[PDB]
Amino acid sequence: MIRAVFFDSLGTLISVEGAYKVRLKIMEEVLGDYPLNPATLLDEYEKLAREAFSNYAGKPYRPMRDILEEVMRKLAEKYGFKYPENLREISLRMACRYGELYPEVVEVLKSLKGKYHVGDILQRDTEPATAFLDALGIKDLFDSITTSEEAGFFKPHPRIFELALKKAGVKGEKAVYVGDNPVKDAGGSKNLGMTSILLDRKGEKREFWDKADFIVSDLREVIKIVDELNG
Ligand SMILES: [Cl-]
Repeated sequence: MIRAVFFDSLGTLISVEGAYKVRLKIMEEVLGDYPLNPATLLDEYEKLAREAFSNYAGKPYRPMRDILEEVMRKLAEKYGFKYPENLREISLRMACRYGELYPEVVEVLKSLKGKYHVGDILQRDTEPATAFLDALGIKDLFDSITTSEEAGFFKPHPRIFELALKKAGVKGEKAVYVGDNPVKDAGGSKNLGMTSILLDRKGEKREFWDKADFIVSDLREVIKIVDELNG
């Protein structure tokens, strides 16, 4: 039977408008009156971030805040603005202020928490990630929160999933993983026997549906999938 349901909250439960706005507001704060369009800085930042993290996939963990500060140092050098001090404080304040959940998230976590181990699996430094979940109001709705910093390796390394399963006290065949990227999950979670649910809210990942056991566009579908897997 299914006894655990794992999510990737900061990645499958944060609205796209909210996440973009958090990041835009960070760039606006970094730049102040410097004459660079914050949306261009954000685009360039995202590119470099993705690159830098690509170099780390599967590798031993390194604080992501350190990685993102190195990226921002390159952007400051590129565009000529002064490197912002206390970038991680700016980022945490903006996340807590403008972060926003998809509308059905709280209901789905509450409905599941009574009958399953409800877990979060996050590739984020544990301290800011947990503060963000606290600010979003959902930290205590999870039975467990597991991070790459705790596991010691970046996805798709499976250690993060192994640790999340240990916290739930079950082997992977008893668990579902809800994610939005079947790359970091299939190379890690499918090896452990977990059932993968791909969240594709706008039907834009059809070329990756084959790497998922189920596809949903609304998180309320997850409850039905698991209740039936158990019926
Ligand atoms: Cl982080």
